[PDB]
Amino acid sequence: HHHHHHMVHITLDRNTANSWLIISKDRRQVRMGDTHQNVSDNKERFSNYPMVLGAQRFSSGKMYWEVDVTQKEAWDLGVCRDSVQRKGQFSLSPENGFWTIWLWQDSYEAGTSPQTTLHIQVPPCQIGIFVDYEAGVVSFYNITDHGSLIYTFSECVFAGPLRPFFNVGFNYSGGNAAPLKLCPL
Ligand SMILES: O=C(N1CCOCC1)N1CCC=C(F)C1
Repeated sequence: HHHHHHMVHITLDRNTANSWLIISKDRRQVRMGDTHQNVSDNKERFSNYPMVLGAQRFSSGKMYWEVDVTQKEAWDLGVCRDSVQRKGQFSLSPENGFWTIWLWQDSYEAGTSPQTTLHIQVPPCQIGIFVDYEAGVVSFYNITDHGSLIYTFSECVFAGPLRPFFNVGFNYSGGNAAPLKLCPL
């Protein structure tokens, strides 16, 4: 791909984080803590899952960023509406305002309803995310495999401002403690 020139500097919004998350001082890394992180509750925090939003809001144009997923067993990545549900149980789908992919139990899937099997020969260590607001496109790229396409959501109906979306996943296995990291430009 040739989307790298739309690179944007994403930072994580502490106020939206699940209360177990630990966000680095530079707001560029997030991981699952082993306990509640001693923060107050608020209506923005994702309550049921280890999720957090980027601070940036996008309503036009083309945007690109990269995320490091090295040695994780489970995670979700993509974008979502600013107005997504924060409390209780929900599925990741475009109907619920999410455009995402994930790793779970050794398979990669796109967050359609129902979910779509992805075909990845080279397990990625870094993921590129491209959003074209006007075109209604969200695309995912395998940076480990020379930028190869993973998945494109087209005919997207954003229906609001978009925020970068992250899920570090649970760590029931003891093998998923590693952080998500926003990679430098
Ligand atoms: O219930 C948990 N868990 C963490 C410990 O392991 C069990 C699952 N929480 C609270 C709700 C959302 C979270 F991210 C963390």
